Amino acid sequence: VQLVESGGGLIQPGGSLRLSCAASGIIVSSNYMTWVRQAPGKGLEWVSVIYSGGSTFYADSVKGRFTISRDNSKNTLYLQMSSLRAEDTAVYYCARDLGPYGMDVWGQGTTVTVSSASTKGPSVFPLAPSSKSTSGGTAALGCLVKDYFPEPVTVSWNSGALTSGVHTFPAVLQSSGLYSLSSVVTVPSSSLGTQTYICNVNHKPSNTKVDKKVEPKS
Amino acid sequence: DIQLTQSPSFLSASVGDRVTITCRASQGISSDLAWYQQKPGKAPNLLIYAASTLQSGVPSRFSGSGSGTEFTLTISSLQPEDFATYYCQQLNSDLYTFGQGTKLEIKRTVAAPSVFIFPPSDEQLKSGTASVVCLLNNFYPREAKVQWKVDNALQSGNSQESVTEQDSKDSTYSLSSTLTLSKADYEKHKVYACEVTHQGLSSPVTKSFNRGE
Amino acid sequence: NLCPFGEVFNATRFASVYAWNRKRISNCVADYSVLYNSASFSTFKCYGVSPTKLNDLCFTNVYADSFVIRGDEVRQIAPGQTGKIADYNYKLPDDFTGCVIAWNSNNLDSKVGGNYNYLYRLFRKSNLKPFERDISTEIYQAGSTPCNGVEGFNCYFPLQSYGFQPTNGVGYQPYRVVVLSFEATVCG
Repeated sequence: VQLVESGGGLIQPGGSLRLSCAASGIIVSSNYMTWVRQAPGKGLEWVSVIYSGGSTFYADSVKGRFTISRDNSKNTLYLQMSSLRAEDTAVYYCARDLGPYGMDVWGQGTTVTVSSASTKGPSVFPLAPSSKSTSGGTAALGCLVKDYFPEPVTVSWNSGALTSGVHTFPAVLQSSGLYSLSSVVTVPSSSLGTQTYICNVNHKPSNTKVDKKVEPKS
Repeated sequence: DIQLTQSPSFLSASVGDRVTITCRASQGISSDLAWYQQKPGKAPNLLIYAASTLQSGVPSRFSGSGSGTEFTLTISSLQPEDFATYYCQQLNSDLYTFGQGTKLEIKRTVAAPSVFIFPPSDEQLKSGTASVVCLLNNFYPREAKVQWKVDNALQSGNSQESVTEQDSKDSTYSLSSTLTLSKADYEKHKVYACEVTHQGLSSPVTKSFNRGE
Repeated sequence: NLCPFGEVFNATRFASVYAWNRKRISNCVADYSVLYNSASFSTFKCYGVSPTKLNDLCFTNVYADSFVIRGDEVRQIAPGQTGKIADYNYKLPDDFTGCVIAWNSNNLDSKVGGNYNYLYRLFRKSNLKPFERDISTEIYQAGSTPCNGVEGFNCYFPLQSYGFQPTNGVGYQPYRVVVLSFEATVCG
């Protein structure tokens, strides 16, 4: 008994997308079926339901744009998304509503990203260790992975040889719809003169791999 | 619509402790309240329906109680897998009202952050933009403010922060703030401070640099 | 004689919405102005004719349907509406030609700790025809497995119980409704 969700990716602002919820053990034709979305850190938002009789109710932020449908044959639940905007960029779930008994069966989610787009490789810049980043014989250095799209980016240090004291921060979305993140590492300041620190940056969507060495600037 | 306000947005505790999460209704939904638990990278899971009824499969350390406007979730003996986010939800609601959500964290003693700053690389200056990065390393709790100062002018636009998940080993937080300007703007000032206020720090710690060095 | 509205509107107990009570009214004179000049109704809307001008009118038969629902559900008692009440409990036709009358009954139908006598049909395979009345207690098969008169996962009792407590929000409190349908033995 599960709910498998699929059919979501990059869509332009204004286009349309259709999500699908393939049921198992549950008949979408005889339950209340639910769609909720969840933006990063902004929590659970209900979208719409289809009754076991055809009645479809919507959230006033999706009315006119989202349409629920149902295929008894393929036992699949669909959500048609239209006139999409950036505010719909979230993880979309299908659950089953049991009224006063809760929402017991949930799907896994499908990520839907809506953006002006232009898939783009990053520009890795070094965060140089200096006296402004040394204290107690431990220095801070890192890479700045700026102006890339879409996610994710994977960052390592010395091809996995250096893992202790590393912090790869979550990406942030800029005004220009492009992403930026940073990864740092804390090393003993004595080691600045002997060890070679190189950040390893991969961005599979654009097939970009960049190895950038970080040395203290004179 | 009723408004569900969920009391501790952020809550930190230790394994084996008893925690209580509160969900208040605006107008009185009797006992039609359900609790959910969302682990990082997973869908919500129903824990409690009808205010206090345990969903089949949920361990016994969870229990709900409430009727009317004030409800509470109680985890009897907090376990390592119980550290997640919890959502309360009105039942039989026309709009499916959820709550903001309560995040559960591992408790720790106060640890002041290690502040570092980073001037923009020459490569980035050739392109026309100038990013300035400030680092707050291994601190606790997550509460921490970062004010940028350009020639002691407090800056509010042009900034973006990003915290890490709590560490598996040290159970500490680290954030990174990126002040991004154009080369035409960055080259018209000298002092670039990063003033940080945190519980552990007695005085606000500032880490600066002049552009001419 | 006068039509027995007194035993319908001032009745001691009303029925559950899923088993709405119907009374046929015939062979009498009905003063409708004493009902609309009472001002003790939170909802009293007519689809088809004005109340002041239906006292000047006759009908072959007049039906009075009564039940108890949530305050938030007294919307659904109207032509062309959707929701758990209109879909699985009490449907009015698109071409409805009567009047819908409701009033708050929190003082009578809700008790501390909860009143659970009043029920509604939550699970149903398809929508009700207008003026259909379903009372079946067949266990509802929500999955691909036969339910077989025994409850459990995907096997649910179709009728759920209202929880009327006096502390509920207004829209969630019990409301008594009376639906007067007109279709010549009744006049004014």
